[PDB]
Amino acid sequence: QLPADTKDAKPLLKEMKRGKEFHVIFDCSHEMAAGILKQALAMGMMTEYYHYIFTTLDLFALDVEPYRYSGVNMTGFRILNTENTQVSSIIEKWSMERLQA
Amino acid sequence: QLPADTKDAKPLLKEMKRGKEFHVIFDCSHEMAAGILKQALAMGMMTEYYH
Ligand SMILES: *[C@@H]1O[C@H](CO)[C@@H](O)[C@H](O)[C@H]1NC(C)=O
Repeated sequence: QLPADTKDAKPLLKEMKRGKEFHVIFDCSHEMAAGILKQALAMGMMTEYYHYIFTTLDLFALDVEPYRYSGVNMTGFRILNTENTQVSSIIEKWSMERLQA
Repeated sequence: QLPADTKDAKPLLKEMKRGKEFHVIFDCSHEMAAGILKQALAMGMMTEYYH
């Protein structure tokens, strides 16, 4: 269980490092998933060894640019059918309609 | 050698990962030192294995 006081998984992540649990399922929200990923990066928990799965259905929203070259074989799940052209067009319509982000 | 005309050592670090070189002795000004360390962190080449 991630600490409920704040999204600072420093002790829990260090415990995983001590336990050497490589394959690590998650069950989070993409907002908290981003923080967990960033804190994992600061511990070197994001290399060619670890292998995650995010139950979050918003994995594609993650800014994976700082992690794309890391070599982690991350996984996830996407239900938003963004591959379709109509869905994609509605996506840009949403992006332009959202004046404040 | 860190490529000249730029500071993006990305291919060098990737080759190091292919080369499995776990020990490194950099030699550069502190600005280039910070740059190369950040780029190494990008590839995740910065864990307790390396030195
Ligand atoms: C790539 O993913 C496989 C599982 O499909 C995993 O066993 C392997 O360690 C991964 N390679 C990495 C993370 O470099």
